[PDB]
Amino acid sequence: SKLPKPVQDLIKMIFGPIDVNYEKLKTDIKVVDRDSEEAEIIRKYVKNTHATTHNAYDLEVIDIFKIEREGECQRYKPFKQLHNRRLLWHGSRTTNFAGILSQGLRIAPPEAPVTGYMFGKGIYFADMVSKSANYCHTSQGDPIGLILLGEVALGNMYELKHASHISKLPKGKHSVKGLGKTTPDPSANISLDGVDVPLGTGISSGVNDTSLLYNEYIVYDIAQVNLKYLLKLKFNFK
Ligand SMILES: NC(=O)c1cccc([C@@H]2O[C@H](COP(=O)(O)OP(=O)(O)OC[C@H]3O[C@@H](n4cnc5c(N)ncnc54)[C@H](O)[C@@H]3O)[C@@H](O)[C@H]2O)c1
Ligand SMILES: Nc1ncnc2c1ncn2[C@@H]1O[C@H](COP(=O)(O)OP(=O)(O)OC[C@H]2O[C@@H](O)[C@H](O)[C@@H]2O)[C@@H](O)[C@H]1O
Repeated sequence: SKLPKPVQDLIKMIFGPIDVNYEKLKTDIKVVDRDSEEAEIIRKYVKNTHATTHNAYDLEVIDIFKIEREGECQRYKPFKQLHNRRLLWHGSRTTNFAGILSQGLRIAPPEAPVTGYMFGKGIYFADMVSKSANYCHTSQGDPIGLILLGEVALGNMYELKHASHISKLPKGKHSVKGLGKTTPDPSANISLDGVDVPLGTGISSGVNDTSLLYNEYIVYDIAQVNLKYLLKLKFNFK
């Protein structure tokens, strides 16, 4: 394999031939350097947004991966122009990343239960690492988890305080944002490339009348997601 050792781990991690399996992902997986601009931001994002609720463990960033799904740059071209784009977390089970890298992040299928969603069927993201990380489903005897950072064309956010069984958006709206109580400090954000990164520490949002602890982000068109990084986390339980 003409690949770094960290990558080959990632290959075996998902599946279960290496280079045959790498093509099946249809994704260019480069390892980001630990002493770089990206890494110093990405690992700071993970440090700051580790929330007070989710103290059952502390995180440790093992390997970062710059990812580039095939054809995803061209599919995202319309939404590239749209304003308000954030780099947001999306945790998932390690089993699923085979399908995700190959087919992208997709909407939950027509059959799946519609009762068990906050803001209808869409694609969920968080500005807190600890909220998304929960959906890696790492256990004591399986404490290594994969988490996505994605460029998400939010656009005009329909900012709600309480779950709503949405189908169609208001006109002009492109995303839905669930307003949470505790938020990454807005005035401590930075811009990596043409993207907002909400890497502030957790503070009160000033939003009184909402049920959500943390913010969440939903998009209903699968072309509004551009995957950027695919971290490898270590859950250090207490
Ligand atoms: N999971 C999060 O990062 C997350 C972020 C913020 C907030 C939340 C909160 O969790 C609630 C549930 O969200 P859940 O992640 O289960 O998403 P849901 O829509 O129910 O389930 C679909 C799953 O299918 C995965 N997938 C997508 N494409 C593919 C593919 N090609 N191959 C294989 N798997 C694929 C996708 O990643 C997700 O795990 C939600 O209501 C919300 O309150 C989660
Ligand atoms: N009225 C609601 N309808 C549907 N889903 C809801 C509702 N209120 C909350 N949820 C969902 O429950 C979760 C709560 O979101 P946050 O307030 O940000 O809290 P979270 O970070 O997810 O941690 C609390 C979560 O873990 C457990 O304690 C508990 O099961 C709870 O869902 C999210 O998945 C959110 O979409």
